[PDB]
Amino acid sequence: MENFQKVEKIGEGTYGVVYKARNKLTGEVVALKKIRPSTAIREISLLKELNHPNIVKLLDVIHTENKLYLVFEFLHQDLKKFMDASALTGIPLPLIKSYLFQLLQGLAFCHSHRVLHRDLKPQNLLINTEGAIKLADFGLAVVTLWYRAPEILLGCKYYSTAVDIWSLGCIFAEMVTRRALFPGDSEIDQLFRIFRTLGTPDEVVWPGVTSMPDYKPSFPKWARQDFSKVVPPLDEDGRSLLSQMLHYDPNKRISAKAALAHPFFQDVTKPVPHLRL
Ligand SMILES: COc1ccc(C(=O)c2sc(Nc3ccc(S(N)(=O)=O)cc3)nc2N)cc1
Repeated sequence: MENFQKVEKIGEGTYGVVYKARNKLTGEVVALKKIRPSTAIREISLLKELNHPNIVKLLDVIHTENKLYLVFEFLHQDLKKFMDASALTGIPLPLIKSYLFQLLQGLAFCHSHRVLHRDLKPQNLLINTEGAIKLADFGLAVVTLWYRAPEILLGCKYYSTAVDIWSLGCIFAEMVTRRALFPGDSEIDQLFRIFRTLGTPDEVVWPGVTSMPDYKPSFPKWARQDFSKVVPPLDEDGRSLLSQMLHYDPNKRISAKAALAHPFFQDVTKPVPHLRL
């Protein structure tokens, strides 16, 4: 826009490009998403009133010249970069726990307001120097499939808040192990990597699963792998919480509110991360 001076391109989505920009008038530094539907913009305009310390603030929405611009408060680094920067040593557990706890608070908040994110991934989890982490780039009603809930992969038409809990569980596992939990390269490979680790779901653990749009009786039948092998460095409270975030049945999957009460968070604190900007 004319009112903004692009500083640098900082990312892209399957619908828009995000720039670090400076308000030529106020000088405020922001994240500006450019997108090339009044019902959607109404859904967007609503996100503006979503104020929570763990949700990136949407400052303005401008529809002009066949372009939709979303102006957000700017954070200095995303979790993917932080994880890559911390790959040799690993993010300390207290910080992992703090981040998970904060993201659950953000989700408990949007979910109580009937807002789903739908596409959580390290690249849209933003951190600052003060130890906070916030949910960014909410999704509206080469793409990464690594954090996709099984019900989405199986063709469910209606998503529930449980899809965000699944994504956050995959991210939690990744911070702990320093390796993506389910790194699929195709929808079926994604689905099958999930099955190989958690076991091929059936009617016992997931009532209705065999009646899902994309379920095939011909899916291979893999046995559930021992959880202690999945995220070895994680203590039992962490593994217990993770298993509840990764339940196959959306209705059995733990809620963000309930997860916040899990014993894993008994000793949660808010450490300062070492950020190289
Ligand atoms: C995938 O699509 C997205 C669309 C929009 C947003 C968004 O709201 C952002 S991105 C941002 N700053 C930032 C992001 C990454 C880095 S990095 N890579 O660590 O050097 C540094 C700064 N601040 C806000 N508020 C995030 C993702």
